[PDB]
Parts: sequence; structure tokens; C-alpha cells
Amino acid sequence: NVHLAPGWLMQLEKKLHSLQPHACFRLFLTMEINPKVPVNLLRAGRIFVF
Amino acid sequence: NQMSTIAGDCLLSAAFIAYAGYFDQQMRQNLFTTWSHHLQQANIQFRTDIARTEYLSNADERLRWQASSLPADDLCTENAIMLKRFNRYPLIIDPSGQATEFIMNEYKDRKITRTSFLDDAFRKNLESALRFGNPLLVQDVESYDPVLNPVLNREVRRTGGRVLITLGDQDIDLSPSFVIFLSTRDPTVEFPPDLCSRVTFVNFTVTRSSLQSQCLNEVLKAERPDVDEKRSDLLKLQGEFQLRLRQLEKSLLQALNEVKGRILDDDTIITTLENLKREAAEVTRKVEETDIVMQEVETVSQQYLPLSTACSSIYFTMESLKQIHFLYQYSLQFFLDIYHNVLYENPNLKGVTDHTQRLSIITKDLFQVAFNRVARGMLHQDHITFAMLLARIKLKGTVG
Amino acid sequence: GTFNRAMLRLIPSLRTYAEPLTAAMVEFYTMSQERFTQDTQPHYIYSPREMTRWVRGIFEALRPLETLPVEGLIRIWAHEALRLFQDRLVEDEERRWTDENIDTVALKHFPNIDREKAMSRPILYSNWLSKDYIPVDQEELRDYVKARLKVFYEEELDVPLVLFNEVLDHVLRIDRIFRQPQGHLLLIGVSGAGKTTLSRFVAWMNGLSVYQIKVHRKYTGEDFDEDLRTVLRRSGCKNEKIAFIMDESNVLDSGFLERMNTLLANGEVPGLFEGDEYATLMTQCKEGAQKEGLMLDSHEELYKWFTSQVIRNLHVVFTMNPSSEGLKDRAATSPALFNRCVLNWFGDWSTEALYQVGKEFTSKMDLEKPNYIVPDYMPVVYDKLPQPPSHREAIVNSCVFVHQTLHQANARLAKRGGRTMAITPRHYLDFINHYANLFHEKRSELEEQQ
Amino acid sequence: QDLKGVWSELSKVWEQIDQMKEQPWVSVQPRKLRQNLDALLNQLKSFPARLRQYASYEFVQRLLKGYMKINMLVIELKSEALKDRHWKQLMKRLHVNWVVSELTLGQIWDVDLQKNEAIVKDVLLVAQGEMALEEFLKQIREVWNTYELDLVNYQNKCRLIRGWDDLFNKVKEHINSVSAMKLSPYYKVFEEDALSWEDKLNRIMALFDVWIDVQRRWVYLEG
Ligand SMILES: Nc1ncnc2c1ncn2[C@@H]1O[C@H](COP(=O)(O)OP(=O)(O)O)[C@@H](O)[C@H]1O
Repeated sequence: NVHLAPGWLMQLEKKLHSLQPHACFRLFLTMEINPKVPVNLLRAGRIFVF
Repeated sequence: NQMSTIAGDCLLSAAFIAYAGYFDQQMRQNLFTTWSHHLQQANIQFRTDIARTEYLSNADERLRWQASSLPADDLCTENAIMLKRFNRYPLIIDPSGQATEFIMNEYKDRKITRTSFLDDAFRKNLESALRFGNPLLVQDVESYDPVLNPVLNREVRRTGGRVLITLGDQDIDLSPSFVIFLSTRDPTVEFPPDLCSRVTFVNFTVTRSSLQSQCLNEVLKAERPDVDEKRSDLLKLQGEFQLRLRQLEKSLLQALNEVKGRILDDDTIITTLENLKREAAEVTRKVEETDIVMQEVETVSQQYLPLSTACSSIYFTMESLKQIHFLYQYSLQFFLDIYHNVLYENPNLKGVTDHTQRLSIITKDLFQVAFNRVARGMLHQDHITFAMLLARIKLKGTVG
Repeated sequence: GTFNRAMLRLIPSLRTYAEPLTAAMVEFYTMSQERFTQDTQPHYIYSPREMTRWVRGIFEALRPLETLPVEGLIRIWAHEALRLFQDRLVEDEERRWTDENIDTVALKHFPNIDREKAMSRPILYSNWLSKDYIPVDQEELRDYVKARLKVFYEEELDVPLVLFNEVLDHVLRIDRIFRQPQGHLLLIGVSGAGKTTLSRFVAWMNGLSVYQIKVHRKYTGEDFDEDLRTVLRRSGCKNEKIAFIMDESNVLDSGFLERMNTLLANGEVPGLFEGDEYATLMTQCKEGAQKEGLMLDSHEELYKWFTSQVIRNLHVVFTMNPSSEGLKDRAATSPALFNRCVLNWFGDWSTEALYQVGKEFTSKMDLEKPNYIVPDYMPVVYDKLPQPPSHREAIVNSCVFVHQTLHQANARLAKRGGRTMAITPRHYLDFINHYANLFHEKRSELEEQQ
Repeated sequence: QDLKGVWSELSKVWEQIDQMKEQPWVSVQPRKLRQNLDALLNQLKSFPARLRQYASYEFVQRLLKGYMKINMLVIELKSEALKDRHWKQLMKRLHVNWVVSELTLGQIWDVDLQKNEAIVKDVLLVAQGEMALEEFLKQIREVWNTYELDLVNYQNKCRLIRGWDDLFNKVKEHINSVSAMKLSPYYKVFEEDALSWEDKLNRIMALFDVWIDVQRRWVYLEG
């Protein structure tokens, strides 16, 4: 339900960009299609429409 | 002979550095051709094959830039060159965001800090940077704060033993190590003429011609390594190979002076003179075999031109998909990952050695992979639309 | 006609010329009004106000001069006509039309005069080379302004300035506006053309101190009021002339313009000095009046004296970029900018200006080439280029062509609708500096290799 | 005969140059030096063409030319930003015995500033950076030795502290400024004073962070 937190989504994207995960880290953002989602977050993720 | 042409070469290079920063790659090339045509028509001597990226920078700096996460593209190398030889503080327009990371990595040894005009603490960060010396990268120049006008104008007054710069109402000092890079993540934006005059724009946006050239270079590197090596040897033919020859001459001079009459005692220096002779003969052979290699790499590039055009068309279709639905925001990095999967890690390409057949397989798999990656993140009603767009792209690409 | 018959009484030799003079003035005013309207440009307004200034300018020129020939009177008439009508013009075609029509009207209404002596191309007047407002040769003016530029560099601020004919004329225009009560000046031109530097230089000549506010984010109207209070105090109470210089950066805020408009119009702004500020203003104003030689005790009379001093001592200089659409906005939010401020337009850096700037800046560079052979046809972009040109001239011509190529490329991109970035003379100076640095560096590298 | 005449003519110029070079460096005014050098060049340009052909005349003319060229270097060296440590560094780099009371234009002019210009420019950039940091430190000292707590009466019970936002903003600004100065390349000289002022500012911040809470709770509980 990450769409419930629009600004926190942008903050999460900012944290993700300046970071070096482990070779198997995988962040999943289950979400509902909504215009509230940041454009940068959409650009920085592998979208899966369900 | 080089003395006979240095004036025109420097004229063209300085014009390219000063102007031609904001323009895309095609407009930069058009302007450079216009200036070269004028200089030729005015009987001003200039080198006919001036490569800007290797006349304004050398191999050590380019290797450092690549190590600092600068994409290996002609446009990006030219932009990095303009970011090095700048008289006015540059303004970086990078929607992708790679150039900010490039600057961060390049000046990390100088303790560069990142700030934005939107942040209210921008004034204090700028004051500290100016007063102490660490470089500053200011972001979001669309909201440019006019306190930076004296900084951009270099209005420094030296009273007593202080080099002051009146930042707003204050009179803070200036440190010699200070340097500021404005930045923008928005390509489409209008700037005031004063701001345009006080900064040198460094445009990092990817256009149709830019992406076509980048993809052509990548396919040439991946599928025709010999052609890519011959193309790079043409570029290394000016500057780099000559510098290697001068380094060999310096080594010979150092070794020759070292012998205390051992020029005949050991009879081993002749190995060094023959090695230098062979290397110089290699350089001369490559220099004389320049037109042939030019035409050869031109034909080989023409082989993959439809593939590069298809790549550019596919990426800009992906970009324009944002109008269909708000979820359809795809990045240049996304398309480049698709292209990496198409070129390398391709199961269909295994066991295939014919170059034309490999090109056909790559061209087919490009569309296949593009659809498989995009349509997964699309509503089922848009699958047919995207397939139709890709079909139109393929129909444009095919011959016959 | 009555104003002229009054003004020509200073020189008894010309009394029969009052009617031809007023006929020519009215005729040229009518043709200028018809040809240039508000449709083409926002500031192309012409009114009897222009003709009154014309009469006042001719009267001021004639006031100290003991006697003039008819050709000298026509020269003064033409110079004031230019300074009133040609100065505001934007397009070189309009400037050429006005310049031609001035000679046409002068010759039509004044026969039996020498055209060469009455009107010449470098028609310039200045009081720097003599006690009076007599015409000065442009070479002598160039030498004088070069010397004063050297002095201004040693003193005040060091702002290098190439002295071509356009800048030489703009200096005279700014001086003419400055030596005038309530002589607020409005300079419109592209950034980097030297609007602020020229105003500072002329203000340094005339003894005017220069006050520029440092606009920024969070620069509140209260801060603007404080700056206005300081400049008004210095100008009125202390009888210190101030050349207030405001760019379009700090004109952007709407709250600033109202106060600036009121100050331009009335010489004073109401509500700026109130309470303790008004008490202190009166305290210092009484001392200033006593120092000047006036004994005023009533607060209203003291404030009237303060307003008169601000009128006679403050010269606001406005500079903005040549944005006609943005210039329309300034007219709506500030009619003083168009009624009191004398608009000046020198946005374009001509090809001659570019050539001179390139030639002076590319003088340390070793561009001489004895074996350089001039082509049969050369793409001459600077029409006054000496021929057969040398390598220096060819290089500077190529630099001028590079700047013009940038202009053409930006024009084409604007035609296609794409985003276009302004090409300012700051770009040209940057290009020349890059050329100098890169030429020196590469020559050093090649000499070291040799 | 011509050599004797040119020597006699050049004797006045050489005596003037010696008078210049004997000036104490403290009293040397570089602008007046520039004006007098221009006057000397003008005087030399009036020499007869028969004397101008000799090599000594050209040598003296080129000497005056380079003498004018390094006048900018004299402007920069005369700046008060230069300290005893920087003068000692110049000693070490130029291998000279310049005594502080015995600095003279003759010494700085015997040393070839036309050849060690890179070294002098480096030391002057260092001096500018150090002066910027030291003047920041002086500004901090002045601000925090002038600052006073704004006390206002509270219901005639006591004088409570006001301007909490301004005081905390100043403390945060100075703490961040010191932290950013630790990143400066000229930080190592002022490391001790920077540490002392960081300690002072941190103590102030902790003290007033506790104080604002104490005052707020006491006001509420009194009410
Ligand atoms: N004709 C010129 N010769 C030399 N420098 C010039 C000339 N015109 C402009 N400049 C340069 O312009 C800069 C000052 O710009 P400024 O006059 O403040 O701009 P603006 O006209 O936009 O207010 C200086 O670097 C100055 O050398």
C-alpha cells in the first residue's frame, strides 16, 4: 500500500538512488494504480501491471 | 605543419567550447561544419579531421572520466570537456541524472557538497562553500536564487588583505578552490537572458540522433570488435599515438644518457632503436591507411544504421507512452537494459557466426524484448497499441 | 512657434528662421508619430511632450553660445531630433529611416545651406572638451574617453571596455540624461552589452555616486524600503548625487515597482518616512538646509526642500533585456518608466562592434602569418574590413561570423518553435577568452615538443 | 666616447633604480612604485637613438619592462593577508635569507619573480584561503562575544529569555559553518581553534536545548 504515502515514496526513491544494495536485495512495492505515485519513482522501478 | 594549423584548430575548438553547449548533438555538428566551411572559405588553415573530444582532452583525463561514471558517448565526452574548460560556471541540463553523479564522483576528492535552490539552507551552504573552498553543486536552477549573481559574475573586491564578494548584504571572502556547478533535471525550461549569459549550458539530454549514434557505437563494439578497434585507432591516430611516440623518445633519451660509453660496451641499445622504429612504422602505416579504414568503418556502420534507427524510435515511443497512461514512464536506462539483454545474454545468438544473420536475430529480438519488457507494465488494452507502434517501426525499418 | 520665436531671441542673427524651424519641428514630429505607432512596439509613443523637450534641448544648446550660423542651428536641431526620436527605435531599418528623414525635412524647410556642415554622420555634442555644449570630433572624443577610461580603471572599479563608436555615442547619451534634473534613465539592451558598466562610468565622470541594491530570495519589500530610505537620505539630506541603478532582476517583484514609480514621478514616496523615521529625517533635513543656506523650521517646508533635493540629486537608472512582451507589462505596472525615464535602446552588438572587440582582445595572440594568402573571394561579414586583409583581420572576421552563425541558428530554432537560449555579448567575450587561453596553451605545448 | 656618454646617461636611471631598491618593503607603496616606473620608462624613451643601439640600453629597458610586469606581484605581496608563516614558506621555497625587518624592494626585485611566479602564486592562494578561514573565525569570535540573551519580564515574576528561534538559528549556523570548515583544504592550520569553537558551540547548543524545555515546563506549571 505504498501509494498511501506519496511524499514518502519520493523519499524512498531518494534513499534508493544513493545506496549500494547487496547482490540479492530486492525491494517490492505492491501498489494500486494511482496518479499519486511519483514520476521519478515510476521511472526508477520495474513496473508490473496486475 | 601543426604550427601552420594551430590557429584555426584553436579557433574552432574555442568556438565549440563557448557556444554549442546547449544545442543537441546534431546542431553542434551542423554549427561546427558551418564554422569549418567558413574557415576553409577564408583560407584560414584548420585540420580537416578535427576531433573535438581528442583535441581538447587526452587519454588520462578521459579514463578518469570513465572511472567516474561518465557514459562512453561522444556527446557525454564533449560535455565533460566543456565541464573542464569553462570560464563561466556551467549549468548542467541532465534529465537522466548521470551528469550530477559524474560531477559528484569527479570532485569527491575535493569534498564537493550537493545543494538545491529550493532548500532554504542554500544561502548558508553557498556562503560556507565560498568562504572555505570546497566545490558546490547547486541543483534545481529553475528556481535560481538571484543572490548568486555576484558569484556568477566574479565581482571580487580586494580591500586590505581580503578578497570579498558581496553575497546579498554580507561581504564574505572568496577562496581560490571554490567552484559551483548549477544543475537541472528538467530539459524543457526557459531561463532569463542574464542567467543564460552568466553560465555555460552543458546539455545532457538524449535526442534522436544522439541515441542513434550511441546505439550504433554499442552494436559496433558488441558485434564487430575489429571494426570498433579500427575506428578507435583512427581517433587515437591524432594525439594519443604521437604522445606514445614522444614517450618512447624520452625513454630512449634517458637510456642513451645513462650509458657511460656503454653505447658500444653492451650493443643492446639497438634493440630499443629497432623497437621504436617498428612502433613508428606501425603509426605511419595506420596514418597512411586512414581513408581506407574510414570507408570500411563507414560501410560497416551503414550495415547497422537501420538497427540504430529502430533503437531510437523504440525508445522515443517508450517516452511518448506517458500520454497513454500515467504509469507508462520508462527511462533511458530501462531501454539500455533492454538493449544489453538484446546484444549480450542473448540465447538465440549462441552458435551463430554469420554477421548478417546475427544482425537479423538482434533486430528481431530487439522488438521482441522491448514488447516483453514494456507490455508487462501496461494495461491489457494498451498491448495492441504498443504492438501496432512497434509494427509500424519495423515496417519503416525494413527494405523492400 | 511662440516657444521658438522666444528661444531664437538669444541669437539675434537668426530671427527670420523661427518659422522655418517650428515648421520643420512640427513636420518631423508628425511624420514620426504617423510612421511609428504603439502597434509595432510598446514604447513608440510620441506626444507634444517630445517637441517641448526638443525646444528645451535647442534652447539649452543655444543658451551659452554667443552666435550661431544657420548651419550650426540646423546641426543642433538635427542632433536633438536624433536624441529624441532615433534613440527609442528598436530596428536598424527604423533608425535609418529616421536619420534619412531628418536630413530630408531639414533640407526641405531650410534651403540655401551646406548639407555637409549642417548634418554629418558622426553628429555628436558634448561639454567635456569645452565649457559649452559645442560639437566635438569623434576622434577627440575617443581620445578623451580613453584617458578617462584608464583613470576609471585605476580608480573605482576595473571593468575593461572597448571603445567603439556605438559605446562612444551611448556614453554621450547617458551623460546628457545625467546632467538633467529628474534625469531618470531607462536602458534597454541585451545582457552583457555594457548597460551597467556604461552608466557607472558616466556617473563616475559626473561625480554621481552609484547605488545598486543586492536583490535575492527573501529580499522583502521591507528591505527595499530600507534601501530606498538610505538612498533618499543621502540624495536629499546630504546633497549627494546618486545614480541609482536597478536591473530587471529586482524590478520583477511587483511591490517594488509602486514605490519606484512614485519616486520617479513625484521625486518622493509617501509613507516611506513615518514616525521616528520622519522625525530623524526632519532632524537631518534641517541641518542640510542650514548647510545649503536656507533657514526652514516648518516640517512641510522642510519636506518640500527634501523633495526638491531628491528631484535634483537622484537619477534612477533602469536596465532590462529587450523583451517587448515583457516591456508591455512594465508600462501597465509603471507609467513613470515611460513618462519620466528617457528610454535608450542599444541592444544589438553590431558587426563593427564585434569586429572591434575581437581585434582589441585578440591583440596579445600571435596570429601574424607572413605566408597567408588572401583568397580570391572571402566571406566578408564585416563590410568595413580592410582589404586585402591580414591573418589578424581574417581571424577576427571569422570570430564575428561565428557569433552571427550562433544568432542565425537560434533564430532558426525559434522559427521551428524549439527552445532557444539567448546569445549575449558575454558569450562573445567568453569565446574570445577561450580562444586566447587555448591558443596560448596549444602553442606552449607545441613549442615544448619542438 | 659613446660608451662613456651612454654610461653617464644611464647613471641617473641606475641611481633611481637603486633608490627604489633601497626602500624598506614595509614602506614600499606599489602604486607609487608603478607610477615612478612608468616615469622612468618615459625618461628612458627620450634617450638618443645613438645611445639606444647599445646592448646596455636594451637590457635596462627589458629590466624595467619585467619590473613593471612584476608590479602586480608586488600588489599581491603587499596585501595584509600575507603572514609570518607564509613569509617563512616563501623563504624556504626561494632559498633566501629575507629578514622581516630587512625585507626590501631590492630583495624582492633581485629575486626573479618572473621565474618563481608559480611558487609565489601558490603561496598567495594559500594565504588568501588561510585569511578567509581566519576572518571567519574572527567573525565567530566577535558574534559570540557580543551576543546577549534577550530577557523580558514575565508577569513581574522574573525575566524570561526571548529570541529562542534567533539564538538557535545562530548556533546551528555556526555549528554547520565550523563543520563545513573542517572540510576546507586550509583547515589544518586552524584545527586547534576550530576544535575549541566546535566544543563551545556544542556546549551552548546543549545548554539552551535543555533551557528552553525547562522554561516552557516551568511556565506551564506556574500557570
Ligand atoms: N565593449 C566592451 N568591451 C569590453 N568589455 C565589454 C564590452 N561590453 C561589455 N563588456 C564586458 O561586459 C561585462 C560587464 O557586463 P555589464 O555591463 O554589467 O552587463 P549588462 O549590460 O547586462 O548590465 C564586463 O566583463 C565587460 O568587460
